[PDB]
Amino acid sequence: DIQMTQTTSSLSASLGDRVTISCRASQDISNYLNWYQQKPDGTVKLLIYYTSRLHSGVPSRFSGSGSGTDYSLTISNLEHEDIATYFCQQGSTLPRTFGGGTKLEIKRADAAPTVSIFPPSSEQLTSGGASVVCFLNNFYPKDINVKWKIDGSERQNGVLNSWTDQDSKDSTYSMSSTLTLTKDEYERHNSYTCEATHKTSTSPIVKSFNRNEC
Amino acid sequence: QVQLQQSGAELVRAGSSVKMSCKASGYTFTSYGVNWVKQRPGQGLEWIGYINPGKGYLSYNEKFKGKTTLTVDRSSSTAYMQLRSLTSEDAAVYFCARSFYGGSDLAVYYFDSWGQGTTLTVSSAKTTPPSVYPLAPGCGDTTGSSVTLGCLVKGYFPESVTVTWNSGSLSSSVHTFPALLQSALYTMSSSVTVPSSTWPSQTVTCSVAHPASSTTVDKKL
Repeated sequence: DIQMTQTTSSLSASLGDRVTISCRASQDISNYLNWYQQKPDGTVKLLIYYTSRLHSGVPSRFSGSGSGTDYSLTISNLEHEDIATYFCQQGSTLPRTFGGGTKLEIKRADAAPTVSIFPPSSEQLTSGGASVVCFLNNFYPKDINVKWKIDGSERQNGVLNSWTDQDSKDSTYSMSSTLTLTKDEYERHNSYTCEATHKTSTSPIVKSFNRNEC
Repeated sequence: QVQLQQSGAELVRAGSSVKMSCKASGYTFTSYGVNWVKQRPGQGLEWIGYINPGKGYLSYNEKFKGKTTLTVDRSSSTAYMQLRSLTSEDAAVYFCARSFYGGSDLAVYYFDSWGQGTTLTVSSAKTTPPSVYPLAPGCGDTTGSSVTLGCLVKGYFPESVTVTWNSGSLSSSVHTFPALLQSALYTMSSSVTVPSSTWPSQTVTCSVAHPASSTTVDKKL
């Protein structure tokens, strides 16, 4: 099977720049390489076919080039309508394989997480559980690490967390971090601590609350 | 002109069997092969098979020969794809894609026209209704200049939960973190942010409503 490697997983960029998405096949695929664009909300569309040939309606801003095993897509002068996922595939052999994709994000000025810790509510405790959740909210870049401390001790145990898309409106990322305890595990500890490490800070923002203090 | 209309999503139980469709218009159905491509979420695209309604050729990716049948209604310009013995790993998005007018060998084709996609969740788990919790400020969380308030909506099935702060008002400041099934059970969250001038001073309410369960939970916060 030809294994095609989109070496770049996720690519961040400012508007008006030149980006080069890049694809490497395992066999020499004699310039049977095509580039497809997947927009947000599902839509896939053909840009380039046969390495460098453009498709009808694809803007001149897109262009390709490659040979043998290395191929590249160039978006000269990045516009807003190019935020998408770019896939490439070979056409020398069957079955037609594809690359894993490369997502363009928009680079915008740094933003710090507006963090918030949340206590276990009475109604869930009455239901017999405990979900301490943490909102690491509105931040740039996508890189962040969160850290839980049930009392002074760190706990990667039942921390199921939902990351997010780069917002349509303000280009930032938000993130949920649910620590899921039982009414007695919770009932055997006092301070709970959600903890965040982000680009925009040489100080770990820590978020807490004391169980019985209320 | 040229459009490939698909079928409309389906939720199916394990070991079952779907047949999806692909209504094609714009051109002569019979002269352009139709391919089927799968996409597991955040994994690459993937090729299943190809069929041409007028040359008499089928080729399938070898790992899909086992569970797939590409067939055709030449008079309704439709193409169907029977995916059988449906498991967890088969849950994905399935695009049909018109190949271009040549044929099929050392390419001579590329996928020049894609369908809207058809989703297929495969779960052997019944309709469970949501559990709308209030998540309201930590005690001793030293009184900010704005306040974040969130609703944890633990456990439910199927999807299509809505969350709505103040029955529609706080449309910005709100973040719907996407649901993520732990064991069968979906789970979601939503936050809202307002200055201290607006809460506990006022009425912030969370409005979850998962229709295929006939649920409507409101919550004072």
